[PDB]
Amino acid sequence: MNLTELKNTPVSELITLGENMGLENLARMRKQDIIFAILKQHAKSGEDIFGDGVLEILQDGFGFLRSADSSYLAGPDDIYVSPSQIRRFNLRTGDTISGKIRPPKEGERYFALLKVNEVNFDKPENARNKILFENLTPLHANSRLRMERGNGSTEDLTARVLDLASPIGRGQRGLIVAPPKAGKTMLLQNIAQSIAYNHPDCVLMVLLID
Amino acid sequence: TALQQAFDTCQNNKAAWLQRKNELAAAEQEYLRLLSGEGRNVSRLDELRNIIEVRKWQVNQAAGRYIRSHEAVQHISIRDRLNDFMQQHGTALAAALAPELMGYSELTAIARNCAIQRATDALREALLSWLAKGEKINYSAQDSDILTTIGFRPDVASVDDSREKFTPAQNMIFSRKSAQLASRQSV
Ligand SMILES: Nc1ncnc2c1ncn2[C@@H]1O[C@H](COP(=O)(O)OP(=O)(O)OP(=O)(O)O)[C@@H](O)[C@H]1O
Ligand SMILES: [Mg+2]
Repeated sequence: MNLTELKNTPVSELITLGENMGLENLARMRKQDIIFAILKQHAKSGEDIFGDGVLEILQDGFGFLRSADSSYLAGPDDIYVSPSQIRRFNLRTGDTISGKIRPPKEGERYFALLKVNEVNFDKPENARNKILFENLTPLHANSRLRMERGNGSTEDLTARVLDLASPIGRGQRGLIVAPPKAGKTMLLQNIAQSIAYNHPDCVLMVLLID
Repeated sequence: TALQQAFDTCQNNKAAWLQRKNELAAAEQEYLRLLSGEGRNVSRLDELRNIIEVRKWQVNQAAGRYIRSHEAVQHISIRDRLNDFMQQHGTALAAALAPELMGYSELTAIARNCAIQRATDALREALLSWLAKGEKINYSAQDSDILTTIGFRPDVASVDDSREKFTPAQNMIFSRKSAQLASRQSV
């Protein structure tokens, strides 16, 4: 069954289900190894298994499928995807795939996909005739984004000052030049939570490096 | 038939202005209903404020277009009426204003405009002396519905919206903004 719910759950719940599923010596190793072994024994029983993730293609064309919670780690949780899915199913790099998964047979370390059920929150059928990103003609920042919470929060003054100094917009290209000890990290988290609260339709994610 | 063409253009401008104010009012009511909620579509709220600005600017531009079109139509109509009546009764007007016409017949430009101002102010004083009676007169002979359906003055909705003055920079920025508005509406 779906591995995301057992992936985002904390380690305690995973280990407790580990003891109650019949394997009690699966605590002293990595989270990826724990989930790999638990799902291995679970699929060995012969039950329905569901998977999801984001794919990527190596140099040889054979691809991997990583998970967002694992921070795209090259652990056993990844799923093998063949170039044939790309060649006929017409799936590009990084397409979010959710659907059936196959327990790998002997000599196969990583899982495989049986069939695809959802691609980029859309049906896999109409994803074939999808316009490319670079083929779209761009324009300037037509839309305007407001960073004010509107509830009079105790920290809304920072967002209001940011709006007054430099309004932000959709599809804009902006930089925040700052020396160290500038308080930038928490103002980025503040604008992130502001756009999450004000705009529940647009997708939000934050990239952390080193 | 230039008169009828002018009337058709004036009516087209009036209808366009009326439907522009119709979509304007629709825009304000829709924006108000969407603003009744809190934080639902803040980006769409800003877009609605922008569309309100665009619609009001375009309504002002259409109102100005209609005002100048109506002024031109009235000017042409009064020119035609005065011209026809004046061919009918120009001899008596010339007789009552003979010295100025002898002055204009052969004199130079400075004396020409001197006779011009003499004739004009003499007829102004005659007109202001006569109009003390203040009698009521109907429209022209064949220009009844011309002066009926067009209207004596532009509607009161055309004077409260044209008082806002926009600089050419505002006009051009709103024109290009409406340009991308039309581009989006095409899609
Ligand atoms: N709006 C604010 N309200 C309160 N304190 C603020 C505000 N902006 C900046 N500061 C202060 O500025 C300092 C910056 O702290 P913080 O750890 O957020 O910085 P940072 O720029 O994200 O860090 P670094 O550059 O070291 O990674 C803190 O002392 C913080 O209290
Ligand atoms: Mg920081």
